[PDB]
Amino acid sequence: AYTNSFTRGVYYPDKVFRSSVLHS
Amino acid sequence: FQPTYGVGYQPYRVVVLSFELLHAPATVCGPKKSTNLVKNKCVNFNFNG
Repeated sequence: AYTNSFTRGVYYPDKVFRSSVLHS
Repeated sequence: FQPTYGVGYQPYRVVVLSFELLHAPATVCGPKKSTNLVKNKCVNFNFNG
């Protein structure tokens, strides 16, 4: 059986605080 | 390994120290003496290196 994951399985990429920014 | 072996064939003990300079909280430091913390002035600082 199956389902669509939608927009999940994202984790914080590194242990640095950031705010009010778009990071690639 | 035998005591008669040449300088290239003799055993050597080896250690590799693998450092992790991660952006995480540090837990292994060199012997550096800490100070009191100064605020609102311009200062030189050293936080965990």
